[PDB]
Amino acid sequence: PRDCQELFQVGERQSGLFEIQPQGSPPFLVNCKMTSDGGWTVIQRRHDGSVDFNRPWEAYKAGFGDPHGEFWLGLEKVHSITGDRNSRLAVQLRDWDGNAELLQFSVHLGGEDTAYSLQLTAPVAGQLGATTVPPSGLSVPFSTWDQDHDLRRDKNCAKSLSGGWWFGTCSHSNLNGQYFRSIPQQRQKLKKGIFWKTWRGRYYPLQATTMLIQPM
Ligand SMILES: CCCCCCCCCCCCCCCC(=O)O
Repeated sequence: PRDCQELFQVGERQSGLFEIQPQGSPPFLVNCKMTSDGGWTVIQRRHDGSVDFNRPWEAYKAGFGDPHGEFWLGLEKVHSITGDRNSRLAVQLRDWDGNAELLQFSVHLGGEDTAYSLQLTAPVAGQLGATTVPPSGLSVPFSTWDQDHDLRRDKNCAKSLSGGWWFGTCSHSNLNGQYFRSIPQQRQKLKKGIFWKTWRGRYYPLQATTMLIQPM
């Protein structure tokens, strides 16, 4: 099977770890979530701060963490699953009162020659808060502290925050920031946290996150 949806299509019902082999890729073990709307590959999961997410480009490219716990699957693995296909990206957020927020967006994902850019249509960029986007859409590269794409020579978004992310601004979201259980001395620490601005605010540290992908 090339991905979790293929595993779903052959009849696999259980969520857990399964071997897949995308076109052109070696085989590798992924976390599949089997739902009534098909098979989803889990590409990121955070829930307790046990895994360090402040890593460089090569780690975000290859993947890191605990497949039975918190992890980042790895951009090269994710792009091997998506290829050039239109894909559903599910973003799941949990706050410290147990509320969950479930978002889904249609995306394309470029390969490493695009710095693994998230390619959004203008309506999808609008869903994310962008107001003036041309029909050609928006491309946002991935950035880490050692490979940051902020054009301002004065600035480095990943270094000023924490982790690796599609920093379209430095103020929209970062689900790969530093895990916090409480309010740090200043918004100076929470600035480097796990946030999604339009749900709980720029400096609310989220309790748990999951990101999932389903090509087509
Ligand atoms: C598309 C799925 C979401 C996950 C990745 C989102 C990364 C950011 C890309 C969206 C750019 C929107 C810019 C809004 C700017 C802002 O409010 O600061």
